[PDB]
Amino acid sequence: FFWMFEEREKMFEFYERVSGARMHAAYIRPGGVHQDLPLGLLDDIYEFSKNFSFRIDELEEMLTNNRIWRNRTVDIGVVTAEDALNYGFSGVMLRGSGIQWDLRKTQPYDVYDQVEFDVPIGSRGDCYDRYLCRVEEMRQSLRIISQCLNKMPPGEIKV
Amino acid sequence: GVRTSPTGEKVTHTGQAYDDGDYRRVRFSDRQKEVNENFAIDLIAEQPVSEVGSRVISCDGGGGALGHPRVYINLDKETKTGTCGYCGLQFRQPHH
Amino acid sequence: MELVQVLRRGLQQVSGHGGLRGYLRVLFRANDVRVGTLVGEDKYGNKYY
Amino acid sequence: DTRPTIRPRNDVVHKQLSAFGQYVAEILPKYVQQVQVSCFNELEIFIHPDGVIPVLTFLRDHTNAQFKSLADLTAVDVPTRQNRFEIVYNLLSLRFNSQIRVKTYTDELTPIESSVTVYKAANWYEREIWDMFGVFFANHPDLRRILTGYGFEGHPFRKDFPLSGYVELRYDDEVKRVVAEPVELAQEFRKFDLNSPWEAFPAYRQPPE
Amino acid sequence: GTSVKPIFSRDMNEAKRRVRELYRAWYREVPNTVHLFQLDISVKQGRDKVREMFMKNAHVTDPRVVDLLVIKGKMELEETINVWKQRTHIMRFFHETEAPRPTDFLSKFYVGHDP
Amino acid sequence: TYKFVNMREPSMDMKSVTDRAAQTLLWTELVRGLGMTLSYLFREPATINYPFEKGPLSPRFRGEHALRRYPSGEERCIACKLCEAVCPAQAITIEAEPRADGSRRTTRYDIDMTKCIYCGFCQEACPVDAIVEGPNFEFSTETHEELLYNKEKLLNNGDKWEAEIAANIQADYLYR
Amino acid sequence: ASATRVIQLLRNWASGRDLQAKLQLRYQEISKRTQPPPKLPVGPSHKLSNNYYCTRDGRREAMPPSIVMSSQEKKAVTPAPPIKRWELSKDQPYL
Amino acid sequence: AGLLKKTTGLVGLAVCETPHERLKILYTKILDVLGQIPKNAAYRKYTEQITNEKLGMVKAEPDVKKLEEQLQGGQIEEVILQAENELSLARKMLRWKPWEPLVEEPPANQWKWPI
Amino acid sequence: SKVKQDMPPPGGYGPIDYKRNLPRRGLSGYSMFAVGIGTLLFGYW
Ligand code: SF4
Ligand code: SF4
Ligand SMILES: [Zn+2]
Repeated sequence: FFWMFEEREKMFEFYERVSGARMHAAYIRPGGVHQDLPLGLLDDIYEFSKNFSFRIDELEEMLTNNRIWRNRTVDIGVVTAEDALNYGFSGVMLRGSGIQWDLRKTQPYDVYDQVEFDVPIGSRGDCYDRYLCRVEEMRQSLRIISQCLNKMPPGEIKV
Repeated sequence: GVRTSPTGEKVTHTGQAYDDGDYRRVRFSDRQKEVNENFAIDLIAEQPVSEVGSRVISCDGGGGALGHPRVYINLDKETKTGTCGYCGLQFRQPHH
Repeated sequence: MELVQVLRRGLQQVSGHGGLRGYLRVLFRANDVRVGTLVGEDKYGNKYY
Repeated sequence: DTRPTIRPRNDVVHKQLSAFGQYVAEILPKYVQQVQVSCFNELEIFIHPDGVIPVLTFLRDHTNAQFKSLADLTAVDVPTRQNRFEIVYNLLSLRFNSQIRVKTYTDELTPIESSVTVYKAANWYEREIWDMFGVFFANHPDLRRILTGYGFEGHPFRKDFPLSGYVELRYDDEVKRVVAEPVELAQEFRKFDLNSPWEAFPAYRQPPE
Repeated sequence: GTSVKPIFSRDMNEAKRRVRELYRAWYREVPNTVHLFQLDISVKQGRDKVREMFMKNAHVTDPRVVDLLVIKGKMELEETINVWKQRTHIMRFFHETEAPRPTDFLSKFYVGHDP
Repeated sequence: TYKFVNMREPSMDMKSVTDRAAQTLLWTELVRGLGMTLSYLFREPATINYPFEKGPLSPRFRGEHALRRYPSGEERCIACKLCEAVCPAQAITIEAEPRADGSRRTTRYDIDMTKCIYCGFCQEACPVDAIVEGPNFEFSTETHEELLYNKEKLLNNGDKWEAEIAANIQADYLYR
Repeated sequence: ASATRVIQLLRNWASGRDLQAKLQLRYQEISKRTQPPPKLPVGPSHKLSNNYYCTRDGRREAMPPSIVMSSQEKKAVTPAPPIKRWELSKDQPYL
Repeated sequence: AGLLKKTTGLVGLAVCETPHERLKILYTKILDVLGQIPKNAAYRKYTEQITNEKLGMVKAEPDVKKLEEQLQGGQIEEVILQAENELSLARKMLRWKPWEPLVEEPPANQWKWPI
Repeated sequence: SKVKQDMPPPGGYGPIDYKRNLPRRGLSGYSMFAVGIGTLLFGYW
């Protein structure tokens, strides 16, 4: 909780530095974002992204291979892949069960298509598979962050 | 300027002042009626009348983009002083 | 030798905070032990470190 | 390019969706009334209420249709039309990834058959409509109120229902409990008069009479 | 136009039947909801509230409307029976904190502008 | 593209089974986490000494609303009521009037802080940068009436947090 | 809120890594908070010529939903061509 | 099939070790059910077309891996699952009978949406 | 003056690790059992 919540506070700092409030940005408006980022924001994002994986794996080692984290969570409440999609389940809930579906790739809104990334696809459809999918989504998120950070073009902020 | 009410309350720049009976004054006992002393009515009057010598004068309120939108007041009427509606500085021809 | 070095620094901060009285006052009132450069002083009486 | 601000136009998806619209119109002429595809490549199918179960099943089961995901289920109250309430079913395909929308109409009283069986996700969505628009659903497994407070009244999303509701609740020491009282605002909602009296879009002008 | 679709009941008689055992359930319920919810309501003054609410919608004559009131009372019955409802909501029918409202025109004129 | 997350099935040689039996019996991953948390124990504690030290902020920070004024001292608000028409929570109320001098200032300008949702829409709506949100967040009050601000209270806020707002605007007007 | 080498080696061995490369802390490497005034760029339609809004409006260039079939030998057509199969992860196919 | 694939990848269904005969029997059954369906119905034409095409390709190519490739339906397990669903659909709307003309027109302007 | 804003450095940015670099540490299971049994045996002696 607390170890990653310090990093969440670091995220809140960026939220504050771009929009003006650490939680409720009101940033992304119709016709593009409200206003440009402050100078130096990209560098701080770069440092945080450098430092984040070394604690993502740190959380993993505490939870992933632990006996009682798995035992309380592994193969409890299976959800069938067929019965998942009829139930209107979405997101990792689908990906945990095993359907290869993700709106970021199949129906790429904005510039998600130009961004290269793999999705974590579940194996047993249980609680533990979904948790691992969330963590692998953390890591692929870091890779996506690197890609967008390296290739931001020059242009206006609103239409 | 801020002046005291007959009861004793400090009148506001809008002219608000609770009257004699005016049961809604218990709010101020054991407290204070917050009034701002820097009255905008008089803090603009003592400013000097600018004597710029041209027919039509631009005014943004100072600070460029930080001021008010640029308005072109007309320094035509000889019997009075033109003023920007936003800020309020009085502009006048230098006695023609 | 960093252990005796940090011991020396811990005994140095007790001298930096105006001796024992100032150090104890700072510890009890501000919950702080370290000493920083005085970057300024306001009119109301607050030291900025 | 020449149009850097205007959104890109994808006519291929438009033609292909129109072809599938003609397909589905021919397959089920009993319930389908009017199919059309929007400019932004989103197809909508206007069906008769009796086709809530059949059409959906055909969209859920058919090999060449293959829609098994209930994205959402919604009602849109509009008091003007004779049957005020209109229900929208949003389906997403997996094998043939795409979004389809089927729309039906009902008034306050005429019930509309509950899907549930075609899409077991509809259930809770279904309840919402009943608890939010008054549209009762025939043989729904449990059509109890879902969202609003206990012992509520009316159906708030009805456009006649006031913004502030009818009754608030607050502590009363005289009875030592939270009690419900008729509405008495401390400051009334100011209803601004937007929608300037000048025509915006000549394309969507209503024909005269 | 005049022809319409029913919900359950075909004619006034069968909807009249449904309200019958709805009142049956409310009667058999009132005492043990007084007991269970620790109500300050009394048994008789519990039953008469049910009777007055049933008499409140006396003017209804359309069948479909009667099915609607009966199914809404059915939802009310489920909400009460399995303790999903709370004591305050049960009291909500009884208007305690609500001050008495005058009825005569003269009192209306004395109070303020209202029809 | 995609990656399978958990298909790494184990082998069954003597070495692998001995290792797994040791890990299950001689608790190892347990000890792994037990030692990681130890590493975090000896680390430098992340903690800011409030109120002696405050959290980092940005010049765009949205906080207490305030009514600024021109360098001449005249209030910038010309009561266009744009901010009232913008506030999604309708927390702003203005009554205007032709002043004794004439400039159309607000007879009443109150912001209901308990209705306000602190969005910064009013300042970006203001065409004279009259209404703004100061960097202050230290106005937690005791009575509900204390939160409901008045025109005089807003003017006092703009006259107390003024060097702050001027400096922040000077460092932010280019972005906006 | 760096430490002693004796503790530095203890935490690294217990954590089984070289954490000095990057700590959860953030030292002087942060971006300066007094950046120079940025000169923001402009958009495409900033020229003073051939910027007629008639050839640039997006809202005005929106037609009503195209009616296909109304109540007033073609083969079988699918809503979309069947979606292909994604590729395995080249980097880490299996975690 | 060589080594039969262990898991299809979707936990909602298992592997069919003999898929070709399953495709054959389900396709033949649904072709029978469409033979029930009257000739004039467009549903019978479209579904008989796609199904006889599918049966032709499945009986032509006997390699399962290429069967999925030219079947563009992923793993053969979800293909026979979809075939069962198609059978079910045809059977279920055999008596729904949608080939008839529209039940009735919508009432006046029930679809125009500028209000 | 030329237009400037928050931009990546011209050399882009340094690589950002995302692969799970969970470390591997520990003796062989045979070694662990052997050392436990040896400590036991010394204790019993
Ligand atoms: S931030 Fe200002 S404009 Fe926005 S809702 Fe709050 S008071 Fe109104
Ligand atoms: S937008 Fe600014 S000038 Fe207009 S009424 Fe509000 S505070 Fe006054
Ligand atoms: Zn001016």
